[PDB]
Amino acid sequence: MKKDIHPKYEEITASCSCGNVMKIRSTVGHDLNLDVCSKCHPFFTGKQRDVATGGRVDRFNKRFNI
Amino acid sequence: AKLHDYYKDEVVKKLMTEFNYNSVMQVPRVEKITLNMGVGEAIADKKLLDNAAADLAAISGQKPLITKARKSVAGFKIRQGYPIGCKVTLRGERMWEFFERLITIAVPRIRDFRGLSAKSFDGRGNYSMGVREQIIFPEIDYDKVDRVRGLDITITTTAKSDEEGRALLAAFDFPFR
Amino acid sequence: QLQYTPQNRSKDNGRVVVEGVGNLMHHIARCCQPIPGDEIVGFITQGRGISVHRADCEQLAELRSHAPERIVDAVWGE
Amino acid sequence: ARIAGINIPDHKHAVIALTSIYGVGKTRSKAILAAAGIAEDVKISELSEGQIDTLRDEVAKFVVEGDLRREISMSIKRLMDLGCYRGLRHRRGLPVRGQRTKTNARTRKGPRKP
Amino acid sequence: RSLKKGPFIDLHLLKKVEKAVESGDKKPLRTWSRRSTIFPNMIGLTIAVHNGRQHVPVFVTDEMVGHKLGEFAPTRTYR
RNA sequence: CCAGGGCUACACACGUGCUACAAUGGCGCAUACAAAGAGAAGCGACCUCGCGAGAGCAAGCGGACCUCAUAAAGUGCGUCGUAGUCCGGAUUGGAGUCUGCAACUCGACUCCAUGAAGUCGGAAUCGCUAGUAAUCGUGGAUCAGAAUGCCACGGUGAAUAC
RNA sequence: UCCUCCUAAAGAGUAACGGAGGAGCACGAAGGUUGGCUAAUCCUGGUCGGACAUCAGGAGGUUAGUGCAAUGGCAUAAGCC
RNA sequence: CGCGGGGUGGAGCAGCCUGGUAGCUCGUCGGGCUCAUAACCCGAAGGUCGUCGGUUCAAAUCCGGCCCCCGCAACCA
Repeated sequence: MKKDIHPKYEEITASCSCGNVMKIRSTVGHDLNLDVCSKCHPFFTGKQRDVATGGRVDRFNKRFNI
Repeated sequence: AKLHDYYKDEVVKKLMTEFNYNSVMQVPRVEKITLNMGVGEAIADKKLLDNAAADLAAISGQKPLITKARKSVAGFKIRQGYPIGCKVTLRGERMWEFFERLITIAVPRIRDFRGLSAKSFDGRGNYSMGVREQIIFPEIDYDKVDRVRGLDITITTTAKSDEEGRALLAAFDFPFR
Repeated sequence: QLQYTPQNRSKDNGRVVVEGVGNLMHHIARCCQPIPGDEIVGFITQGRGISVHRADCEQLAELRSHAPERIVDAVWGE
Repeated sequence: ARIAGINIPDHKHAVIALTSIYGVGKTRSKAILAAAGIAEDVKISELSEGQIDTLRDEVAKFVVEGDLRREISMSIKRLMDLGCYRGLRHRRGLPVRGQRTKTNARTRKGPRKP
Repeated sequence: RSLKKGPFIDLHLLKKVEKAVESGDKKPLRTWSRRSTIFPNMIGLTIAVHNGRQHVPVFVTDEMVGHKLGEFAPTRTYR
């Protein structure tokens, strides 16, 4: 890297609310707080949310009872 | 750096037994990660491209290289040797750090995120993807950006097949639908 | 200038009696422009009534390739 | 903060704040803060981060944002693909719940233009 | 969202469809009972709802159950 | 005579009205003050369930006695800070409620969601001189159901007529 | 009047109211130099972005470019920084 | 044949001379005005710039071809 032409690249602490206190470089500002985490993100539980679709007969069985 | 080591360890070995690879060199490996933003709005505002520079710089940590046009086209109302976008061809450990700083946080931060394409590949394994807005990266004030200036990043692979490249990405887990 | 009540003739019905019943909204298929020739085995479209497709023709056959149970025959009435 | 998507303003009473998330009207809002045991009177900034987290902890239940969009948008596609009457209306960008198409209904059919 | 209790359809169409069930695969049905809603055994059938003046086939399939029959029989021919 | 459809169709045009465009305002909270009606396959308390629309229960009342039904603007405090914004409520989805054989075409209402145009309307044009206009709410007929329509009631309440 | 090719008969030259096209300038950098680089056009993927911006890879290979018309030449570049 | 000029909204004309946005007039349509039409008033749309090819990053425009209209010439004879 050439001298003085890049922002103050610097370590910061990614203090997520999920517990993952991953401290890594960046160049943000002071430090950093995140809601989730890559470790805690439902791209691995949002799957189940995606699955359940269709099945008219069933909800129909609710609107039934006879 | 960190997951780079992760690569040096698990990823390497895992792949050696994956694609029943022979020599360690036979393993594909990330090479150069490029960020690009074809702003294309600078044609009317030269003060705007700089804003884009501040963007990548914020996400890259290094001055982005601006891109001049390669050919004039009226359909996009531009001429030869004309500024039109900002890019960043970061490599080495820096690239690695950008990577961890990436997938571990920004990617999960994608609004309306579900998964990610498993399709997109150059025919050589080299990957491509497009972010939709600059805010997904923490360092951006969010509130201070005068405009949503999404972009797209590409990850070069020394992989030859699109497949072997994907497995390399799967090593780092790294989303995907 | 010599240019249809026939658009109301199918409405006059009797042009078809599918699988043992008439009336059924149907129409000519642009592919096998049927006429009271070699039968007709009308396809059942999800909308716009029946798609009479003469009898035996690729499209009439490809619908077999899809979900054929939708397809049924028809005499001609008059 | 960064709640779900980004209903993230401030100096906006928490309830009114959370209304801005897609898929959440005031009803759900109060249902949230109350269930999270907070205070609709508060301004998000003054609200402890140790609470805002409990707000995500709160909003997890109600189907929301992008997921909601995907569901409902899928429900509509479910209809136009269904070929059902209403599906046909959506296909025509005209009023669904039986109205006077002959007059107003301009909302559905788009602004007066032709 | 009507008649909370007793999903509704009628005997003439009901019974007739039942006869169509046990008798296996079936030919088109002549129903004017546009109001009637679809039921389990109605699935896969080629019942024809009488439309504004003449029948139109409604090949009921899975998804098309909760709805009333006429809902698949547009009455107003249009531009 | 019967079923179903149709009178609810929609590229557009006009009349007539409702609701808003907000701060003399929206919103939560507290609370004050009418008239005029209607009602017996009709009004149906209180009570219980339901967030609610309503539902089960069952008094009373064919009537200054019972009910429909606590009027609303207003008043107090609090909040909202001039934003398409806590304005606006259309549109749409989901879930329901009730009537009536029946709610798809094509009913009304509730809830959850959504949250459009609109930031006072070009030319033009109307009503109105008093308890009128303006603004608020109530009832009645029609009616199973089904109004912003209409008919009626009271509250609040001006300006200007040289 | 001047330049490019064809006519022109493989040296030069070579006419017609023969055939086709240009010039009457440009630039202090587009000049000198050392250093460095090399295209076009496409196929694939990629936010806005579409036939056509920018980016990444692949085929390809000078079909590119060369201040301006043609011609010969040009990567050791003369071409691009 | 020769020379010269021109071809743009429904009509008629600018802008083409200087390449990067096609403007004015009448007409048309919508509303208003009036008992009704006109006149008047308010608001709007609308033009592959003859065609074919070419040049350029870009063609109504710059170049050539063709078609059409029109002006001059069409001499000594």
